[PDB]
Amino acid sequence: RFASVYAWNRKRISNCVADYSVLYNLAPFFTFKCYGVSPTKLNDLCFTN
Amino acid sequence: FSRLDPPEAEVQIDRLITGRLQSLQTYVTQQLIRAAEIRASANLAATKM
Repeated sequence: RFASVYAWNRKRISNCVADYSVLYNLAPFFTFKCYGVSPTKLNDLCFTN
Repeated sequence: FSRLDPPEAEVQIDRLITGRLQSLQTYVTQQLIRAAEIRASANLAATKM
């Protein structure tokens, strides 16, 4: 179940190892447009929050 | 270059390099005028000596 668009939810994620190769193995995606960073170099950075 | 896609990266550094390029161009542009001023002072100093 996902939250409705009028009252959505947050989920604070911290203190792990983030791998984004598991993201592409879900479905044929409608879009993957990204603004600040690149999808290919996502697995070579460390994030504050 | 650790975070951007190779299609957008040369556009971004294209918009980044030319600012410092014109900065160095303006630096040498004032340097030529300053060198001309001290040259005009140095010819007067040589005439006085």
